[PDB]
Amino acid sequence: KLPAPKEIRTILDQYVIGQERAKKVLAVAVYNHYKRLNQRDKKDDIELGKSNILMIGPTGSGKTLLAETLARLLNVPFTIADATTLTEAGYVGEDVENIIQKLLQKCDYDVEKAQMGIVYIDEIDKISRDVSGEGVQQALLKLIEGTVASVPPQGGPQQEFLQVDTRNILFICGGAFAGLERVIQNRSARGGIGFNAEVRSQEMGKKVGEAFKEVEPEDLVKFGLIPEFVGRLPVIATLDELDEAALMQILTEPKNALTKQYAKLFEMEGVDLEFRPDALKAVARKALERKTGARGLRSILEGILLDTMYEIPSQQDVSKVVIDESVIDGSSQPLMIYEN
Amino acid sequence: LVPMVVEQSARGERAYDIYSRLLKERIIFLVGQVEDYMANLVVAQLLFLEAENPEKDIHLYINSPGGSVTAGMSIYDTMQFIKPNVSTTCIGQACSMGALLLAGGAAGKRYCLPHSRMMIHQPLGGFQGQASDIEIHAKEILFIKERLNQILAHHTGQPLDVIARDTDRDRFMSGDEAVKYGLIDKVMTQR
Amino acid sequence: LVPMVVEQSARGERAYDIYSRLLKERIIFLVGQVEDYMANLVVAQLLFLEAENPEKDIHLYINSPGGSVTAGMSIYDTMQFIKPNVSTTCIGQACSMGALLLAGGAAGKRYCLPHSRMMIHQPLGGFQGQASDIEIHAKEILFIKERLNQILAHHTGQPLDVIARDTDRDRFMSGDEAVKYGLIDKVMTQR
Amino acid sequence: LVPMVVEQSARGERAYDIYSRLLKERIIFLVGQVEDYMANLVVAQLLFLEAENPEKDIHLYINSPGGSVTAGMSIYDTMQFIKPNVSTTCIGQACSMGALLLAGGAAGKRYCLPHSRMMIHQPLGGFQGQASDIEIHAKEILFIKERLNQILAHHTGQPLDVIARDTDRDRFMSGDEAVKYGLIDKVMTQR
Ligand SMILES: Nc1ncnc2c1ncn2[C@@H]1O[C@H](COP(=O)(O)OP(=O)(O)O)[C@@H](O)[C@H]1O
Ligand SMILES: [Mg+2]
Repeated sequence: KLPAPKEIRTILDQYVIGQERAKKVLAVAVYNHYKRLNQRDKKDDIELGKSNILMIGPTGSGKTLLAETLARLLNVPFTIADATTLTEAGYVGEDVENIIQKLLQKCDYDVEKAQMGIVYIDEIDKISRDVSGEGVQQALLKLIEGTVASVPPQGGPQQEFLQVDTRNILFICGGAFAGLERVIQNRSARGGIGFNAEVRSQEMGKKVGEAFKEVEPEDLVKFGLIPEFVGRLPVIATLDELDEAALMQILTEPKNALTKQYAKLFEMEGVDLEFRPDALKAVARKALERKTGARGLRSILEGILLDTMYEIPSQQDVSKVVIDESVIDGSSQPLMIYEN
Repeated sequence: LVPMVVEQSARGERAYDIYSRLLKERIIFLVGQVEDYMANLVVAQLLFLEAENPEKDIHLYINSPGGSVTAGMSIYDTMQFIKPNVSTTCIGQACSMGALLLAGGAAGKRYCLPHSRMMIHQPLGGFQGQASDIEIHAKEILFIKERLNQILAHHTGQPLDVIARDTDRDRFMSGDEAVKYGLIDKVMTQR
Repeated sequence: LVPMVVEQSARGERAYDIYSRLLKERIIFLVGQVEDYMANLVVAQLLFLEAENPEKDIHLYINSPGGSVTAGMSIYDTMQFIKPNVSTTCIGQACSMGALLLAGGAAGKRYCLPHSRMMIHQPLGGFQGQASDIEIHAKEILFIKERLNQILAHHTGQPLDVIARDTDRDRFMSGDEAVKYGLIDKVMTQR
Repeated sequence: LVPMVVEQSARGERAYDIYSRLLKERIIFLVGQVEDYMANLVVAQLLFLEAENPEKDIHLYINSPGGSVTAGMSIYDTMQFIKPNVSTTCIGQACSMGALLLAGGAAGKRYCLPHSRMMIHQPLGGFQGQASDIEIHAKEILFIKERLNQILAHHTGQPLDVIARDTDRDRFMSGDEAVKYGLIDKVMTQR
């Protein structure tokens, strides 16, 4: 109950590796949000307005993880609804109502739980700029600020529809705004081309290191988002790119680190899973070029472990499997101590 | 033919010409003989970029063999009149009217390439008429010559007498020689 | 007439001229005599592609009978300044200035077709005036000649004395001959 | 004036010129004297079609009285380098470069209309200068003459001694005569 922002930060830090800026923002944000649901006394202090957050980070930065991990600290219904599916009324496509509908399915159709729920609408950037654009934004505007639910009944007339007010729920929004770096580059040192220009470092996961630190509402409006929409979300969180230095600190440090999980499965048979410092770094580089980041580690690792994971059980007396940098690439095979 | 490029902005995909795309990044191209028509386009570009952001710097590439003195003066006076600093990066060659604009850039923002050549010579003029008319025009061109020498002395910092002697005849200066002379501040080699 | 082409991208269909479509692939074409106007386009194109992907290589096809030395220097100096590797694939012919750009490509990325002729000749200059002007304009055309000889010796690796001897008269070199000379890295025949 | 054409694709209606519409079907047109600018368009078209479909054949229609040798070689070398088989169809005249590009098509894909006329002559050249320069250029034009004869022999199968004998003077060959000679494979009469 109402854990201190610092405690939340430490718990979230267990998995997240290097999101301090957003960590604090997200921590304080939820902390005060639930204090409003808690501070319901009648002392002329119910007027308090919620403040929705707008998480902007390159794909795979850790946005979803923060939302999901934080949901567990709350121990209440949480959901993630994509923004692409939603389309303005009058044309085929998901209706804004549906967001509440699916959200309530996780809540078990409990009004108290609904009001104390958190949303993580993703890919908000997609709906930028007659249909699938401003229309969706206009509809969403009312929904995020204030609206009554119309969720039809489950299982089993038209009056059966249930209602709940969308003025308590914290509607967090996560989006990978492709091109925002150029908008923020126009703020100062607009030069992209020329000898004395700010030409991008590279076309790898180094580009957006701290490019969103200087994100202002004006840029988001220029991006295409409605001015009103940008106003609705006052807080704007920023995430890093999870580059090679991050990926090296994310393959063993996290409590859920792939190496740890893989080691657990290997430990059962009796093989002491081992990794070399350079070996782990090698995987990071391979994931960055592949552009799969976080999601590329598992696959990459499975391509380097599964091979010997089908052998190890049939082999006996195995004591260790040393994974060398060479093994990561397609040159060598996992070194294994066949006997003791 | 001028190639076409696509910005691919968040708003939507728009087609810009190679020159306009660079113009968006505060880059103005000065190519060919200087004349009233081309020079006014540079003036218009500078004024347009001024309103967008008077604080941000404007880049101006100069590769020209010279031309009209009056046309060039409008560019020089416009660069100083506007608030933002107009950086200059000489590519190729730089003749008398060309080098008077390169030296008119903000201090510390004047550059040139390794194989660039900068030349400075007396103003060229011509006229046909009576003796009285010749005497009038002769004084005007002579007066104009003094102003150009003073401009170079102000930016370069060299004595006015030295500028006159060097400008008496054609003098070619390389990137290294220009830095010592004061025409520029740095010679770009690699990124 | 220049035929149009459609990319048929996922975002939608856009019409690009035959030259603009290839520009998206980091390809630049140098055709005709070298001059300030055409050379400036190559400069803008090279710089523009640097921002999109400063790591991906660039392919510069050269088919030109030569031209302005100053215009060519802006291209060579620009290719070396930028970070991306600028590949060269000589198609047709490559005269004195064209050969210099072909030799200025990145190491191991210089190519030429089988029936390609690469000629090297001294810089061409013309000037009229008094003896003092002739003496002044003679050192410039002689100093430039030294810079071009050093550039070829640097990329080709041959000693400076050999470059001066060969550049004295027109020397036509085929694909195979140019490889031994160091002007190029490989002669491509079939994919 | 070039007329407009509507494709009326399933996705929607599009407007393409008569030449661009045919380019979609892997067809390239060679009209007029061969020169660097028009030849560069053909090269660009050949490469673009290669990326779209490197397996589908390409049809190159040739109607030209000849032109620059260098420009023609850039096309010939490009046709052989790419993977797709570049067909060739004479539509009435090929004097010097048209027959080299008509005979440089994939085997079994060289056609000619019923009343087309094909000629072959040695490359004409013009140059002036000192005796030493003339001797250098004379060797170059003699080397080119040999390389061109070798190309015809390879594609036609005739011995080099016959090609050189037939190229000394202008030799006109009809559609039927060309098939026996080896310049083409089939004469298209009706569909
Ligand atoms: N620092 C991290 N530690 C562990 N897992 C991470 C980290 N960053 C990202 N991930 C993984 O990446 C996946 C993608 O989620 P996220 O990066 O939040 O946004 P997106 O889903 O848009 O890529 C998550 O399932 C998560 O497990
Ligand atoms: Mg995720």
